[PDB]
Amino acid sequence: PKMKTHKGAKKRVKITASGKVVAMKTGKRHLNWQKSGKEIRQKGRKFVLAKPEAERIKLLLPYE
Amino acid sequence: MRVKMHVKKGDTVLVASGKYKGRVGKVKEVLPKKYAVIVEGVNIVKKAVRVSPKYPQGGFIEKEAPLHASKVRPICPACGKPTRVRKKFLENGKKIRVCAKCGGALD
Amino acid sequence: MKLSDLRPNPGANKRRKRVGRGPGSGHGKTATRGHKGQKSRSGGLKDPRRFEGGRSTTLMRLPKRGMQGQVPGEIKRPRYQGVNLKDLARFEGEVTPELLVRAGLLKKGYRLKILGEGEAKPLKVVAHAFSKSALEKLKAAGGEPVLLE
Amino acid sequence: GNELVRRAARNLPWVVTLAPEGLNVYDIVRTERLVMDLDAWEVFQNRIG
RNA sequence: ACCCGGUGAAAUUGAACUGGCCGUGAAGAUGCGGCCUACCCGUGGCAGGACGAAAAGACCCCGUGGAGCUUUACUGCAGCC
RNA sequence: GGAUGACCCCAGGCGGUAGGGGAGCGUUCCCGAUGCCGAUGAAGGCCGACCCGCGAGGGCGGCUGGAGGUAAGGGAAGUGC
RNA sequence: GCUGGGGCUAGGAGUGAAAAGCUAACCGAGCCCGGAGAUAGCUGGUUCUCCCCGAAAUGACUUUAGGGUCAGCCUCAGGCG
RNA sequence: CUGUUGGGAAGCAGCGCCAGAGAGGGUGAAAGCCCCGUAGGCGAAAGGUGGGGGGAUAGGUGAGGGUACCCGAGUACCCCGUGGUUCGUGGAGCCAUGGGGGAAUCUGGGCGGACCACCGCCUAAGGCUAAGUACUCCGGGUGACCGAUAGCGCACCAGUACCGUGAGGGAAAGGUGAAAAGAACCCCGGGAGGGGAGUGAAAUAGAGCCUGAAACCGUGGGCUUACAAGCAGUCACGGCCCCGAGGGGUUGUGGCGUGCCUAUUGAAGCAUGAGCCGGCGACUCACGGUCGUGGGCGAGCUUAAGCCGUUGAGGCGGAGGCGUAGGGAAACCGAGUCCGAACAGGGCGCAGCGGCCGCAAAGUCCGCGGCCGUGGACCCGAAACCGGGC
RNA sequence: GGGGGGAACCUGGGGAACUGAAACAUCUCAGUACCCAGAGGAGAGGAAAGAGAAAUCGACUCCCUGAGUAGCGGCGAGCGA
Ligand SMILES: [Mg+2]
Ligand SMILES: [Mg+2]
Ligand SMILES: [Mg+2]
Ligand SMILES: [Mg+2]
Ligand SMILES: [Mg+2]
Ligand SMILES: [Mg+2]
Ligand SMILES: [Mg+2]
Ligand SMILES: [Mg+2]
Ligand SMILES: [Mg+2]
Ligand SMILES: [Mg+2]
Ligand SMILES: [Mg+2]
Ligand SMILES: [Mg+2]
Ligand SMILES: [Mg+2]
Ligand SMILES: [Mg+2]
Ligand SMILES: [Mg+2]
Ligand SMILES: [Mg+2]
Ligand SMILES: [Mg+2]
Ligand SMILES: [Mg+2]
Ligand SMILES: [Mg+2]
Ligand SMILES: [Mg+2]
Ligand SMILES: [Mg+2]
Ligand SMILES: [Mg+2]
Ligand SMILES: [Mg+2]
Ligand SMILES: [Mg+2]
Ligand SMILES: [Mg+2]
Ligand SMILES: [Mg+2]
Ligand SMILES: [Mg+2]
Ligand SMILES: [Mg+2]
Ligand SMILES: [Mg+2]
Ligand SMILES: [Mg+2]
Ligand SMILES: [Mg+2]
Ligand SMILES: [Mg+2]
Ligand SMILES: [Mg+2]
Ligand SMILES: [Mg+2]
Ligand SMILES: [Mg+2]
Ligand SMILES: [Mg+2]
Ligand SMILES: [Mg+2]
Ligand SMILES: [Mg+2]
Ligand SMILES: [Mg+2]
Ligand SMILES: [Mg+2]
Ligand SMILES: [Mg+2]
Ligand SMILES: [Mg+2]
Ligand SMILES: [Mg+2]
Ligand SMILES: [Mg+2]
Ligand SMILES: [Mg+2]
Ligand SMILES: [Mg+2]
Ligand SMILES: [Mg+2]
Ligand SMILES: [Mg+2]
Ligand SMILES: [Mg+2]
Ligand SMILES: [Mg+2]
Ligand SMILES: [Mg+2]
Ligand SMILES: [Mg+2]
Ligand SMILES: [Mg+2]
Ligand SMILES: [Mg+2]
Ligand SMILES: [Mg+2]
Ligand SMILES: [Mg+2]
Ligand SMILES: [Mg+2]
Ligand SMILES: [Mg+2]
Ligand SMILES: [Mg+2]
Ligand SMILES: [Mg+2]
Ligand SMILES: [Mg+2]
Ligand SMILES: [Mg+2]
Ligand SMILES: [Mg+2]
Ligand SMILES: [Mg+2]
Ligand SMILES: [Mg+2]
Ligand SMILES: [Mg+2]
Ligand SMILES: [Mg+2]
Ligand SMILES: [Mg+2]
Ligand SMILES: [Mg+2]
Ligand SMILES: [Mg+2]
Ligand SMILES: [Mg+2]
Ligand SMILES: [Mg+2]
Ligand SMILES: [Mg+2]
Ligand SMILES: [Mg+2]
Ligand SMILES: [Mg+2]
Ligand SMILES: [Mg+2]
Ligand SMILES: [Mg+2]
Ligand SMILES: [Mg+2]
Ligand SMILES: [Mg+2]
Ligand SMILES: [Mg+2]
Ligand SMILES: [Mg+2]
Ligand SMILES: [Mg+2]
Ligand SMILES: [Mg+2]
Ligand SMILES: [Mg+2]
Ligand SMILES: [Mg+2]
Ligand SMILES: [Mg+2]
Ligand SMILES: [Mg+2]
Ligand SMILES: [Mg+2]
Ligand SMILES: [Mg+2]
Ligand SMILES: [Mg+2]
Ligand SMILES: [Mg+2]
Ligand SMILES: [Mg+2]
Ligand SMILES: [Mg+2]
Ligand SMILES: [Mg+2]
Ligand SMILES: [Mg+2]
Ligand SMILES: [Mg+2]
Ligand SMILES: [Mg+2]
Ligand SMILES: [Mg+2]
Ligand SMILES: [Mg+2]
Ligand SMILES: [Mg+2]
Ligand SMILES: [Mg+2]
Ligand SMILES: [Mg+2]
Ligand SMILES: [Mg+2]
Ligand SMILES: [Mg+2]
Ligand SMILES: [Mg+2]
Ligand SMILES: [Mg+2]
Ligand SMILES: [Mg+2]
Ligand SMILES: [Mg+2]
Ligand SMILES: [Mg+2]
Ligand SMILES: [Mg+2]
Ligand SMILES: [Mg+2]
Ligand SMILES: [Mg+2]
Ligand SMILES: [Mg+2]
Ligand SMILES: [Mg+2]
Ligand SMILES: [Mg+2]
Ligand SMILES: [Mg+2]
Ligand SMILES: [Mg+2]
Ligand SMILES: [Mg+2]
Ligand SMILES: [Mg+2]
Ligand SMILES: [Mg+2]
Ligand SMILES: [Mg+2]
Ligand SMILES: [Mg+2]
Ligand SMILES: [Mg+2]
Ligand SMILES: [Mg+2]
Ligand SMILES: [Mg+2]
Ligand SMILES: [Mg+2]
Ligand SMILES: [Mg+2]
Ligand SMILES: [Mg+2]
Ligand SMILES: [Mg+2]
Ligand SMILES: [Mg+2]
Ligand SMILES: [Mg+2]
Ligand SMILES: [Mg+2]
Ligand SMILES: [Mg+2]
Ligand SMILES: [Mg+2]
Ligand SMILES: [Mg+2]
Ligand SMILES: [Mg+2]
Ligand SMILES: [Mg+2]
Ligand SMILES: [Mg+2]
Ligand SMILES: [Mg+2]
Ligand SMILES: [Mg+2]
Ligand SMILES: [Mg+2]
Ligand SMILES: [Mg+2]
Ligand SMILES: [Mg+2]
Ligand SMILES: [Mg+2]
Ligand SMILES: [Mg+2]
Ligand SMILES: [Mg+2]
Ligand SMILES: [Mg+2]
Ligand SMILES: [Mg+2]
Ligand SMILES: [Mg+2]
Ligand SMILES: [Mg+2]
Ligand SMILES: [Mg+2]
Ligand SMILES: [Mg+2]
Ligand SMILES: [Mg+2]
Ligand SMILES: [Mg+2]
Ligand SMILES: [Mg+2]
Ligand SMILES: [Mg+2]
Ligand SMILES: [Mg+2]
Ligand SMILES: [Mg+2]
Ligand SMILES: [Mg+2]
Ligand SMILES: [Mg+2]
Ligand SMILES: [Mg+2]
Ligand SMILES: [Mg+2]
Ligand SMILES: [Mg+2]
Ligand SMILES: [Mg+2]
Ligand SMILES: [Mg+2]
Ligand SMILES: [Mg+2]
Ligand SMILES: [Mg+2]
Ligand SMILES: [Mg+2]
Ligand SMILES: [Mg+2]
Ligand SMILES: [Mg+2]
Ligand SMILES: [Mg+2]
Ligand SMILES: [Mg+2]
Ligand SMILES: [Mg+2]
Ligand SMILES: [Mg+2]
Ligand SMILES: [Mg+2]
Ligand SMILES: [Mg+2]
Ligand SMILES: [Mg+2]
Ligand SMILES: [Mg+2]
Ligand SMILES: [Mg+2]
Ligand SMILES: [Mg+2]
Ligand SMILES: [Mg+2]
Ligand SMILES: [Mg+2]
Ligand SMILES: [Mg+2]
Ligand SMILES: [Mg+2]
Ligand SMILES: [Mg+2]
Ligand SMILES: [Mg+2]
Ligand SMILES: [Mg+2]
Ligand SMILES: [Mg+2]
Ligand SMILES: [Mg+2]
Ligand SMILES: [Mg+2]
Ligand SMILES: [Mg+2]
Ligand SMILES: [Mg+2]
Ligand SMILES: [Mg+2]
Ligand SMILES: [Mg+2]
Ligand SMILES: [Mg+2]
Ligand SMILES: [Mg+2]
Ligand SMILES: [Mg+2]
Ligand SMILES: [Mg+2]
Ligand SMILES: [Mg+2]
Ligand SMILES: [Mg+2]
Ligand SMILES: [Mg+2]
Ligand SMILES: [Mg+2]
Ligand SMILES: [Mg+2]
Ligand SMILES: [Mg+2]
Ligand SMILES: [Mg+2]
Ligand SMILES: [Mg+2]
Ligand SMILES: [Mg+2]
Ligand SMILES: [Mg+2]
Ligand SMILES: [Mg+2]
Ligand SMILES: [Mg+2]
Ligand SMILES: [Mg+2]
Ligand SMILES: [Mg+2]
Ligand SMILES: [Mg+2]
Ligand SMILES: [Mg+2]
Ligand SMILES: [Mg+2]
Ligand SMILES: [Mg+2]
Ligand SMILES: [Mg+2]
Ligand SMILES: [Mg+2]
Ligand SMILES: [Mg+2]
Ligand SMILES: [Mg+2]
Ligand SMILES: [Mg+2]
Ligand SMILES: [Mg+2]
Ligand SMILES: [Mg+2]
Ligand SMILES: [Mg+2]
Ligand SMILES: [Mg+2]
Ligand SMILES: [Mg+2]
Ligand SMILES: [Mg+2]
Ligand SMILES: [Mg+2]
Ligand SMILES: [Mg+2]
Ligand SMILES: [Mg+2]
Ligand SMILES: [Mg+2]
Ligand SMILES: [Mg+2]
Ligand SMILES: [Mg+2]
Ligand SMILES: [Mg+2]
Ligand SMILES: [Mg+2]
Ligand SMILES: [Mg+2]
Ligand SMILES: [Mg+2]
Ligand SMILES: [Mg+2]
Ligand SMILES: [Mg+2]
Ligand SMILES: [Mg+2]
Ligand SMILES: [Mg+2]
Ligand SMILES: [Mg+2]
Ligand SMILES: [Mg+2]
Ligand SMILES: [Mg+2]
Ligand SMILES: [Mg+2]
Ligand SMILES: [Mg+2]
Ligand SMILES: [Mg+2]
Ligand SMILES: [Mg+2]
Ligand SMILES: [Mg+2]
Ligand SMILES: [Mg+2]
Ligand SMILES: [Mg+2]
Ligand SMILES: [Mg+2]
Ligand SMILES: [Mg+2]
Ligand SMILES: [Mg+2]
Ligand SMILES: [Mg+2]
Ligand SMILES: [Mg+2]
Ligand SMILES: [Mg+2]
Ligand SMILES: [Mg+2]
Ligand SMILES: [Mg+2]
Ligand SMILES: [Mg+2]
Ligand SMILES: [Mg+2]
Ligand SMILES: [Mg+2]
Ligand SMILES: [Mg+2]
Ligand SMILES: [Mg+2]
Ligand SMILES: [Mg+2]
Ligand SMILES: [Mg+2]
Ligand SMILES: [Mg+2]
Ligand SMILES: [Mg+2]
Ligand SMILES: [Mg+2]
Ligand SMILES: [Mg+2]
Ligand SMILES: [Mg+2]
Ligand SMILES: [Mg+2]
Ligand SMILES: [Mg+2]
Ligand SMILES: [Mg+2]
Ligand SMILES: [Mg+2]
Ligand SMILES: [Mg+2]
Ligand SMILES: [Mg+2]
Ligand SMILES: [Mg+2]
Ligand SMILES: [Mg+2]
Ligand SMILES: [Mg+2]
Ligand SMILES: [Mg+2]
Ligand SMILES: [Mg+2]
Ligand SMILES: [Mg+2]
Ligand SMILES: [Mg+2]
Ligand SMILES: [Mg+2]
Ligand SMILES: [Mg+2]
Ligand SMILES: [Mg+2]
Ligand SMILES: [Mg+2]
Ligand SMILES: [Mg+2]
Ligand SMILES: [Mg+2]
Ligand SMILES: [Mg+2]
Ligand SMILES: [Mg+2]
Ligand SMILES: [Mg+2]
Ligand SMILES: [Mg+2]
Ligand SMILES: [Mg+2]
Ligand SMILES: [Mg+2]
Ligand SMILES: [Mg+2]
Ligand SMILES: [Mg+2]
Ligand SMILES: [Mg+2]
Ligand SMILES: [Mg+2]
Ligand SMILES: [Mg+2]
Ligand SMILES: [Mg+2]
Ligand SMILES: [Mg+2]
Ligand SMILES: [Mg+2]
Ligand SMILES: [Mg+2]
Ligand SMILES: [Mg+2]
Ligand SMILES: [Mg+2]
Ligand SMILES: [Mg+2]
Ligand SMILES: [Mg+2]
Ligand SMILES: [Mg+2]
Ligand SMILES: [Mg+2]
Ligand SMILES: [Mg+2]
Ligand SMILES: [Mg+2]
Ligand SMILES: [Mg+2]
Ligand SMILES: [Mg+2]
Ligand SMILES: [Mg+2]
Ligand SMILES: [Mg+2]
Ligand SMILES: [Mg+2]
Ligand SMILES: [Mg+2]
Ligand SMILES: [Zn+2]
């Protein structure tokens, strides 16, 4: 039967126009009090997943 | 419901095929369970018999062997020719076998 | 042309790869699976798109973000699809949402919004919405924007 | 489309019979010649348009 | 038990034209090397070898295998309050 | 070179397990086939020191057999121990 | 005490002067049929031919360590030159 | 119809003929015209059906106006405990209800995802209702379905024999020939069996019957072997035998030489598996995905279920799906957008080849192929777990 | 009038586990297997105290689509209007 969309990926990740995979940076959920403004600021951005990991995630998203 | 038999005891038939092709003879017997007929004088085979009553000499007898009914064709008693069989409903309503060549009855 | 002359082009019908049918073929015995281990087995291997040998996976270590929704689900609100000016040049007189739907440009069940990529024609366009740039261009090539609902 | 014509030819071993609505390429390529009514010629033109 | 007449199994069996020593070899060789020894084929016997047969080691370990059992392991359910 | 495999010339590469790739053989079935081979002998069997093919195989001839088989080109698989 | 005949108690249940004994010739949970093609990261096995290339047994992480994910190393297609 | 070869004609040859019938099966081999059939037609006194045509019956039917009588009760409703739904306690409504409390009859009551307002929807606690849907013991039709280890477990006297106390398990086993013409009689022999005779186109078609492979056993012949050391072969030469400047069979001597498979760092290995032969025996299919590829169309491409047609004919159907725009958690904006106070910076995005004609191409559809996901998913194998019985 | 039978199909009353989550308990397998009651040539359902946002639709059943969408989910595996 037809593939099911992995909802964990769908809630974590976006496929961009040219087919990149973008996620929020990790490491600011907590324990933030002694991290610099630069570290809080820079983790506040999205980033482009390394290519092998990106292709694995894209296969979990067949109907985007 | 029945084995269709285009030939009867004991009308006259041509053996149209086989070793005895061309022979004309009387249908001695009809075997529906075998779709065969026996034709007088045709298909004579030598059967061996043990000494006994009926054959105190032993030896052999002659027997007419059966013929597959499709090798046989009635000779129409009107025109005397071998023919396929047609059906015809009489005035009373009964159906009889008639001759495809002329139209005569074959009984 | 005869029945016996009908044939596919070269490469149109390739023959299948058949494994485990002898030493000559390059695929005999192990059938290209290698030696032992999971994955050589009938049924082998967890989903390679996700599973990573027991450690936390690349996916699940990334954080969640955004509204995920909640029961009773998606909130009904008006939706917009955008059609650019350049895709209006095939049209004469007056473009409509229904006409744009017929052409294959606009999807059913989507309110119409005109966008500014391309150039404006002297057309009377009837749309639910217009970008600023799509208005100026249209209201400058002699076009007649018709906002509506 | 004339069924009397189709009934008359269909038992010849060298003839395949069709109504124009059944015109298909396999039966065309099967046969060495193509004989058509003008009424079937008309149907053919309507379908390939 | 042996011999003659009668009847006539079995596990096992890659194929075999299947010797000894001293070596070599996956580390204990009829099968490799070098030497020695040895005409062909059986019958009664003996059990040193064929890492002889039998049984996919019970010991041992391994498997995010199983089952019985225990308790102040976890979490439930009966029961009782 | 001739001119898009028309064949020739000269040159170089061509050990191989896991494994990647390419080209072929053969088996069953379908179109081809209302055809064609066939009792002046189908398939299958048994031989062969012959012919073609690198090979898987394909021919041909003799014997057996006694009623089936099936081309060029394609299609599909319960397809090779 | 032994014994015939007629009966009753059974599967997490019986029965046991207690051996986890016995419950139809293997009982730490009977048998049959079914769920069922349970599951087996284990062991075995995997069938025509020819041609070109051709590994790895490392690193990181892993209730992971004889299993995996990514990288490294092989191969094919298109591109670069 | 005839001639012909033949045991046999339907083959081959000559000359015809039918066809709304040249599907198919039989007949001594291969038949449109011999047979059974086929196309096209025809048919029920009796029983069953009758959803269709007709006829009966039951049944059915107004307006204002006033009245506020009635409109389904341990019910609604609330609370406790649960089930159902996509909803696993969640902001948890709705539908259902085991416990407790417990109404009103339209100015009544339920619902629109806690709740309240507003605005709308609907009438709970009585019942019935064809058709479109499912299934295949049964019947028929048809297969790029099987063809006796296959196909149902059973082509056959099979749920049998046999196994088990029982539930239950559960086989093997098809073919003489065109026709029995199934071999009178004689001979050896108790019989079995055979030799003759006879039949037959054929009798190693003789019933222990078509074909009749292989392992395995035997008889006869050629070459060879009793001083010889062996994975059994191979290379060379010589001798003998056979077919006719060659070839085949055989092997005396000499040279060389560690079975196959599996598993391993490493096996002839004294590590696994195999007595030997024959037959069965393992990478597939559906749907999705992802690349590549062969074609169709191209800012467009494409239908699904069904409907009509056909009876191995194809067409209709545009619902829908993919693509045409992205960015943002979102409101939203848009060739941009988001973060930001920003005209900052950054992230993610945005732009054919030849003379209007032509080729190509986004994309999309179908075919094919590689691999992935879901399914038992390459095949075989547990110890076990659960249910219902015995 | 009932009783009992009927290959599958159907409705109602009960209702597992292996397995998957590479352990496991919520979750999954699955209201599946199975037991039971009943029905019939079908069965169920069915004429709104409905849908849900259209100032709309208009019994129920069944197919396609909507859609692996909305959502649900040790927000895991998965489940899925
Ligand atoms: Mg599913
Ligand atoms: Mg999640
Ligand atoms: Mg996001
Ligand atoms: Mg954290
Ligand atoms: Mg935070
Ligand atoms: Mg802290
Ligand atoms: Mg610091
Ligand atoms: Mg700082
Ligand atoms: Mg700080
Ligand atoms: Mg920093
Ligand atoms: Mg900030
Ligand atoms: Mg790679
Ligand atoms: Mg995908
Ligand atoms: Mg994808
Ligand atoms: Mg979609
Ligand atoms: Mg008659
Ligand atoms: Mg005559
Ligand atoms: Mg006679
Ligand atoms: Mg007639
Ligand atoms: Mg009468
Ligand atoms: Mg009469
Ligand atoms: Mg008379
Ligand atoms: Mg194919
Ligand atoms: Mg394949
Ligand atoms: Mg290939
Ligand atoms: Mg091979
Ligand atoms: Mg081989
Ligand atoms: Mg290889
Ligand atoms: Mg292989
Ligand atoms: Mg092998
Ligand atoms: Mg393997
Ligand atoms: Mg491989
Ligand atoms: Mg492969
Ligand atoms: Mg593998
Ligand atoms: Mg592989
Ligand atoms: Mg392997
Ligand atoms: Mg290995
Ligand atoms: Mg390996
Ligand atoms: Mg292996
Ligand atoms: Mg491995
Ligand atoms: Mg392994
Ligand atoms: Mg491997
Ligand atoms: Mg695999
Ligand atoms: Mg791998
Ligand atoms: Mg799986
Ligand atoms: Mg597995
Ligand atoms: Mg861990
Ligand atoms: Mg959403
Ligand atoms: Mg015809
Ligand atoms: Mg015809
Ligand atoms: Mg033809
Ligand atoms: Mg035809
Ligand atoms: Mg026809
Ligand atoms: Mg016709
Ligand atoms: Mg037709
Ligand atoms: Mg032609
Ligand atoms: Mg003596
Ligand atoms: Mg003796
Ligand atoms: Mg004796
Ligand atoms: Mg005896
Ligand atoms: Mg024995
Ligand atoms: Mg040997
Ligand atoms: Mg030997
Ligand atoms: Mg010796
Ligand atoms: Mg010896
Ligand atoms: Mg010796
Ligand atoms: Mg040593
Ligand atoms: Mg030694
Ligand atoms: Mg020795
Ligand atoms: Mg040796
Ligand atoms: Mg050596
Ligand atoms: Mg030696
Ligand atoms: Mg030695
Ligand atoms: Mg030596
Ligand atoms: Mg010595
Ligand atoms: Mg003796
Ligand atoms: Mg002895
Ligand atoms: Mg002895
Ligand atoms: Mg001994
Ligand atoms: Mg001893
Ligand atoms: Mg010993
Ligand atoms: Mg040993
Ligand atoms: Mg020993
Ligand atoms: Mg041993
Ligand atoms: Mg042993
Ligand atoms: Mg023992
Ligand atoms: Mg075992
Ligand atoms: Mg062991
Ligand atoms: Mg053991
Ligand atoms: Mg122990
Ligand atoms: Mg140990
Ligand atoms: Mg253990
Ligand atoms: Mg563990
Ligand atoms: Mg482990
Ligand atoms: Mg364990
Ligand atoms: Mg346990
Ligand atoms: Mg050369
Ligand atoms: Mg070179
Ligand atoms: Mg060369
Ligand atoms: Mg090579
Ligand atoms: Mg390959
Ligand atoms: Mg077929
Ligand atoms: Mg044909
Ligand atoms: Mg001929
Ligand atoms: Mg002839
Ligand atoms: Mg055949
Ligand atoms: Mg042959
Ligand atoms: Mg070669
Ligand atoms: Mg040959
Ligand atoms: Mg000859
Ligand atoms: Mg032959
Ligand atoms: Mg025949
Ligand atoms: Mg063929
Ligand atoms: Mg061909
Ligand atoms: Mg197979
Ligand atoms: Mg093949
Ligand atoms: Mg083979
Ligand atoms: Mg007693
Ligand atoms: Mg007593
Ligand atoms: Mg007693
Ligand atoms: Mg008793
Ligand atoms: Mg008792
Ligand atoms: Mg009891
Ligand atoms: Mg028990
Ligand atoms: Mg039990
Ligand atoms: Mg006692
Ligand atoms: Mg028992
Ligand atoms: Mg027993
Ligand atoms: Mg016992
Ligand atoms: Mg015991
Ligand atoms: Mg147990
Ligand atoms: Mg148990
Ligand atoms: Mg047990
Ligand atoms: Mg017992
Ligand atoms: Mg038993
Ligand atoms: Mg059962
Ligand atoms: Mg069952
Ligand atoms: Mg299961
Ligand atoms: Mg199994
Ligand atoms: Mg397990
Ligand atoms: Mg395992
Ligand atoms: Mg095994
Ligand atoms: Mg193997
Ligand atoms: Mg290559
Ligand atoms: Mg190389
Ligand atoms: Mg290592
Ligand atoms: Mg490495
Ligand atoms: Mg390593
Ligand atoms: Mg470990
Ligand atoms: Mg260790
Ligand atoms: Mg460990
Ligand atoms: Mg390994
Ligand atoms: Mg392992
Ligand atoms: Mg890898
Ligand atoms: Mg490299
Ligand atoms: Mg690569
Ligand atoms: Mg290249
Ligand atoms: Mg280069
Ligand atoms: Mg004659
Ligand atoms: Mg004739
Ligand atoms: Mg003729
Ligand atoms: Mg016909
Ligand atoms: Mg037919
Ligand atoms: Mg016929
Ligand atoms: Mg013919
Ligand atoms: Mg015929
Ligand atoms: Mg034929
Ligand atoms: Mg015929
Ligand atoms: Mg015919
Ligand atoms: Mg008719
Ligand atoms: Mg009729
Ligand atoms: Mg009728
Ligand atoms: Mg009526
Ligand atoms: Mg009415
Ligand atoms: Mg009224
Ligand atoms: Mg009224
Ligand atoms: Mg009142
Ligand atoms: Mg009411
Ligand atoms: Mg009431
Ligand atoms: Mg109450
Ligand atoms: Mg309420
Ligand atoms: Mg409570
Ligand atoms: Mg409640
Ligand atoms: Mg639910
Ligand atoms: Mg709930
Ligand atoms: Mg719930
Ligand atoms: Mg709720
Ligand atoms: Mg309620
Ligand atoms: Mg209540
Ligand atoms: Mg009201
Ligand atoms: Mg009220
Ligand atoms: Mg309510
Ligand atoms: Mg409410
Ligand atoms: Mg509502
Ligand atoms: Mg609301
Ligand atoms: Mg409502
Ligand atoms: Mg109502
Ligand atoms: Mg009803
Ligand atoms: Mg119905
Ligand atoms: Mg049937
Ligand atoms: Mg039938
Ligand atoms: Mg077949
Ligand atoms: Mg058989
Ligand atoms: Mg059978
Ligand atoms: Mg046979
Ligand atoms: Mg078979
Ligand atoms: Mg049967
Ligand atoms: Mg049956
Ligand atoms: Mg059987
Ligand atoms: Mg029997
Ligand atoms: Mg018994
Ligand atoms: Mg027993
Ligand atoms: Mg018995
Ligand atoms: Mg049993
Ligand atoms: Mg049988
Ligand atoms: Mg036989
Ligand atoms: Mg016969
Ligand atoms: Mg004959
Ligand atoms: Mg006598
Ligand atoms: Mg006598
Ligand atoms: Mg005598
Ligand atoms: Mg005598
Ligand atoms: Mg006597
Ligand atoms: Mg006798
Ligand atoms: Mg004799
Ligand atoms: Mg005799
Ligand atoms: Mg004779
Ligand atoms: Mg004889
Ligand atoms: Mg013979
Ligand atoms: Mg014979
Ligand atoms: Mg025969
Ligand atoms: Mg025979
Ligand atoms: Mg024999
Ligand atoms: Mg023989
Ligand atoms: Mg033999
Ligand atoms: Mg002999
Ligand atoms: Mg001899
Ligand atoms: Mg001799
Ligand atoms: Mg000497
Ligand atoms: Mg000598
Ligand atoms: Mg010697
Ligand atoms: Mg010698
Ligand atoms: Mg050799
Ligand atoms: Mg030698
Ligand atoms: Mg020499
Ligand atoms: Mg010679
Ligand atoms: Mg020689
Ligand atoms: Mg000599
Ligand atoms: Mg030597
Ligand atoms: Mg050796
Ligand atoms: Mg080998
Ligand atoms: Mg091993
Ligand atoms: Mg080892
Ligand atoms: Mg290795
Ligand atoms: Mg040994
Ligand atoms: Mg050995
Ligand atoms: Mg051992
Ligand atoms: Mg060995
Ligand atoms: Mg081992
Ligand atoms: Mg092995
Ligand atoms: Mg054995
Ligand atoms: Mg044996
Ligand atoms: Mg042997
Ligand atoms: Mg074998
Ligand atoms: Mg595959
Ligand atoms: Mg399959
Ligand atoms: Mg296929
Ligand atoms: Mg596919
Ligand atoms: Mg696909
Ligand atoms: Mg694909
Ligand atoms: Mg494609
Ligand atoms: Mg197209
Ligand atoms: Mg194009
Ligand atoms: Mg968005
Ligand atoms: Mg802002
Ligand atoms: Mg800026
Ligand atoms: Mg920017
Ligand atoms: Mg940029
Ligand atoms: Mg394309
Ligand atoms: Mg893949
Ligand atoms: Mg499955
Ligand atoms: Mg399975
Ligand atoms: Mg399996
Ligand atoms: Mg697979
Ligand atoms: Mg369990
Ligand atoms: Mg358990
Ligand atoms: Mg247990
Ligand atoms: Mg029980
Ligand atoms: Mg009982
Ligand atoms: Mg009863
Ligand atoms: Mg009943
Ligand atoms: Mg049910
Ligand atoms: Mg139920
Ligand atoms: Mg139920
Ligand atoms: Mg229970
Ligand atoms: Mg469980
Ligand atoms: Mg479990
Ligand atoms: Mg599963
Ligand atoms: Mg698990
Ligand atoms: Mg697991
Ligand atoms: Mg476990
Ligand atoms: Mg579990
Ligand atoms: Mg659960
Ligand atoms: Mg399941
Ligand atoms: Mg469930
Ligand atoms: Mg069931
Ligand atoms: Mg019906
Ligand atoms: Mg009904
Ligand atoms: Mg009502
Ligand atoms: Mg509705
Ligand atoms: Mg209305
Ligand atoms: Mg209404
Ligand atoms: Mg209506
Ligand atoms: Mg959609
Ligand atoms: Mg859920
Ligand atoms: Mg789930
Ligand atoms: Mg759920
Ligand atoms: Mg569920
Ligand atoms: Mg629902
Ligand atoms: Zn006459």
